[PDB]
Amino acid sequence: SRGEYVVAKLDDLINWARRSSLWPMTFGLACCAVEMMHMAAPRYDMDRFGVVFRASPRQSDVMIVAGTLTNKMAPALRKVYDQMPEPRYVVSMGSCANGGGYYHYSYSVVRGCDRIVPVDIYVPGCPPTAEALLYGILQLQKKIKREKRLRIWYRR
Amino acid sequence: TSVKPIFSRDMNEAKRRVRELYRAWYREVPNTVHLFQLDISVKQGRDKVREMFKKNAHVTDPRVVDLLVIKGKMELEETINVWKQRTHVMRFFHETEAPRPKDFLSKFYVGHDP
Amino acid sequence: LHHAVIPHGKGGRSSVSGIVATVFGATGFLGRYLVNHLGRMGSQVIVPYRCEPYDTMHLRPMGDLGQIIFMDWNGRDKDSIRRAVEHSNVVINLVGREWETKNFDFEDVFVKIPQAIAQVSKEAGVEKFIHISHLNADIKSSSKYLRNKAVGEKEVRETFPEATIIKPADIFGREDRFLNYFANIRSLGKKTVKQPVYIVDVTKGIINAIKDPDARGKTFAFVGPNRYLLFDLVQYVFAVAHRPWTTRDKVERIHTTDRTLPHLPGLEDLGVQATPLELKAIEVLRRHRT
Amino acid sequence: PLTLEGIKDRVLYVLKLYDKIDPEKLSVNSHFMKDLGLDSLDQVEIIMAMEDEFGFEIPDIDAEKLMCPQEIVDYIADKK
Amino acid sequence: TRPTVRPRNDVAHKQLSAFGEYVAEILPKYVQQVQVSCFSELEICIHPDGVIPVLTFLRDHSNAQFKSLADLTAVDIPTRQNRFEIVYNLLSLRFNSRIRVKTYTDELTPVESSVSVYKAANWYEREIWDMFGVFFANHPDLRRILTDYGFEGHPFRKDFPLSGYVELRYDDEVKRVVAEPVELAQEFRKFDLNSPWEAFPAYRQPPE
Ligand SMILES: NC(=O)C1=CN([C@@H]2O[C@H](COP(=O)(O)OP(=O)(O)OC[C@H]3O[C@@H](n4cnc5c(N)ncnc54)[C@H](OP(=O)(O)O)[C@@H]3O)[C@@H](O)[C@H]2O)C=CC1
Ligand code: SF4
Repeated sequence: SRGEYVVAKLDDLINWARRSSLWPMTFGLACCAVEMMHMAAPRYDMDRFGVVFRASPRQSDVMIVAGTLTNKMAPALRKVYDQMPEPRYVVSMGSCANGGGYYHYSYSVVRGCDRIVPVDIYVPGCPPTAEALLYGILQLQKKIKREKRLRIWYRR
Repeated sequence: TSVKPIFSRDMNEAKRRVRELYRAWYREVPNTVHLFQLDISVKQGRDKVREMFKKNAHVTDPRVVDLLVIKGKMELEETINVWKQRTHVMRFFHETEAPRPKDFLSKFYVGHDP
Repeated sequence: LHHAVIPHGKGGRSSVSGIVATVFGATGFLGRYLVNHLGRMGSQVIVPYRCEPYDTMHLRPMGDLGQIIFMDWNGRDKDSIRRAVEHSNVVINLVGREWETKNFDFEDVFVKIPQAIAQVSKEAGVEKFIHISHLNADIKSSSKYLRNKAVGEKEVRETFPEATIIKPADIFGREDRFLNYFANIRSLGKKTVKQPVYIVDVTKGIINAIKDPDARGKTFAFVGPNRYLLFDLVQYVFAVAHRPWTTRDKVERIHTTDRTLPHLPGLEDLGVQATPLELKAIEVLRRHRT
Repeated sequence: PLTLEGIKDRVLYVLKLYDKIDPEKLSVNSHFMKDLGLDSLDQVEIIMAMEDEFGFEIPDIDAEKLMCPQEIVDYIADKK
Repeated sequence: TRPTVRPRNDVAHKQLSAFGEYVAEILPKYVQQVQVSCFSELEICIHPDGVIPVLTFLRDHSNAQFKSLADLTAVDIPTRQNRFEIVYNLLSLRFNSRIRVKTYTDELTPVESSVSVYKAANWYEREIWDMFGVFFANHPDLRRILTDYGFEGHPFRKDFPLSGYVELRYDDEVKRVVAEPVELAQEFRKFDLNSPWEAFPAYRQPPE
């Protein structure tokens, strides 16, 4: 019982430390990259939340796929995806990314990004408003809040 | 019907250019299978390469054979550079069956295929 | 039967095939390749789990748009399991932790779990249920592991007898247990024969058995196509590795006994080609040095 | 010591080494196009194999007009 | 027609008419049509053997400077023995006029690499080779740009369909990205939209 209490408080602590900052890498092919830059704006700060734009892949917390994936882009996309630390989460920003969008019935366009990586947050819009993307990142933080990792390790 | 050629005079110079291209592809395999960290033996890839050469075997116009020589030349330049990746070289193979045979009984169990 | 259960057109990637497969475990390695082959086939897969959604998330995008579905179960209650097999065409038991834990020893997982799920699956009325086990699981000595598996096979034959008991040999793939076990070393020289069999032809045989009729009731086994020496195996993985939870139960499982059985069909009798060690072993033996 | 028949014997055992013709059945009266049944694909494979073993550049026109293992060894003795 | 109608410059109509008649009279070897649009841009329709001579003429000769190169396009038109249309577009710096050099071509017989007279035509030729297949002899570099290198088929033809034959996904079986045949989850509902009743009687082609 008291071991359960310790595991619960420790799991909540480390999940809180994970959901604290979460700096991504800005992948950003098309105009949704411009809107990522506009949610790096003074009027909508990533830096109030610990979110930092940083193209270093080896310290990427989450990854924002935003833009139009193509057949020539996809192998390099997953090759970037695999050189990432093991706690990883994916935010698909944009109508192109979360299901193909306007270029859906076309060659040289991967139908969304379910066909390459696992996706965790879908934020739609063309472009999704910085407002909407930031609501998506807050909902990502609350997904990280509900994870019970070390509790499942304890009752394993 | 005076039509311009591309390179050759009949199918004979076309055979010369395509056997030069086949020699280049044959001695171009082991560097690729050594470089790309592949998964398949040398002779199997060489057999599928010569099978691809066997595939187009009923072409008689000189312009078409010359243009296929040009296509193979472009692809050989790209493979002897490292511009292409592991996905493309595995995409030349067809390991993702789809084992769909020409058996009319097997064509009948999964059908509507004239 | 109701429509939209028949196969539709071609096969694969929302070219709708026939079965609806409820799969247990499937966070594990063989279960992950089986889910991958069902997503290649394009059937609808229902997998329940008990872990974090992270692991089922990384096996998620292998499935197509909504074709796989994730639900939940516990290691005790029949209720969530029956809820998982309410609407289920076929069902497979792929469960098992290869050591004892503080909340689950070897008892009652292989004992209680196939009993309960075969009970509720017989009550639901499934066909072509397939339970996996290991080869050479006998009642005899020196193997709590294998004798619990033999008890479980007797359970599967006794309750819900219209099943398929199946057993492979030591299977190897990209995330093998024993190849990593032989790499993660530092070691004893004795006599042992052993046959390994590559994983994807095994699971293609599994899906061939589950979608084809005439194979119910029969128990199946899978045979390594060369059946060579343990010491030659260790020296071969040593020379190709280019470097000139380990309990006693695991090391006895890998050293003690392996043998063939002629009662029951192997690979090509079911209608699938078997492929030997060499090519895929050269594939998977990366991670030499820097 | 650059003998004729020593080069002919190394030609003989690399022809033994080649796999897509069975049995050996080899002679200087071979003319292995259709008398021993080889494709021009296999022809240019064997040509470039000799070229790789002990040959010079061996351009494919005169290499194409060889058609015979005797004349292969004679053209190596001609050029080299 | 005094409001809401775009006016047109008949001065430019007469000037482009006189200039086109000038060019057509001074190069009789290759000129086949010179037409003036009703919206006044000049069109010169050209046999595909005076590519290099007419471009050397049009870049120079100082009665028509035309240094600026716009597009080179290829428009895929069936029901013709010579299918494709290589469309050079030229713009004069000193004069403010635009001419469309429409030279025709077939599937196989090449044209002759305008990069020797126009450096801007280089990547345009590479792109039109990759997308259509109009062969460009005497050219240094014909490679693939705007496709995948494993992809082929020259997809800007009308013969190539909308959705391509290949489709990528990832699988953990071979641990990599694979290319399967196309499996659309939705039809791409095509709409028959062309109503009858002859929206333009001036453009009535004659019957048989
Ligand atoms: N040497 C071998 O590896 C061979 C193994 N087999 C059989 O295959 C299986 C092992 O396959 P593999 O993928 O390598 O290993 P795993 O242990 O990973 O597969 C078992 C899966 O079921 C889950 N599981 C097991 N027991 C419980 C439990 N009590 N409660 C909840 N979940 C449980 C596991 O963890 P989680 O709950 O976190 O999902 C895992 O997802 C075993 O059943 C074994 O008999 C057969 C031949 C050879
Ligand atoms: S979803 Fe819209 S804004 Fe975003 S990349 Fe696509 S076209 Fe651009």
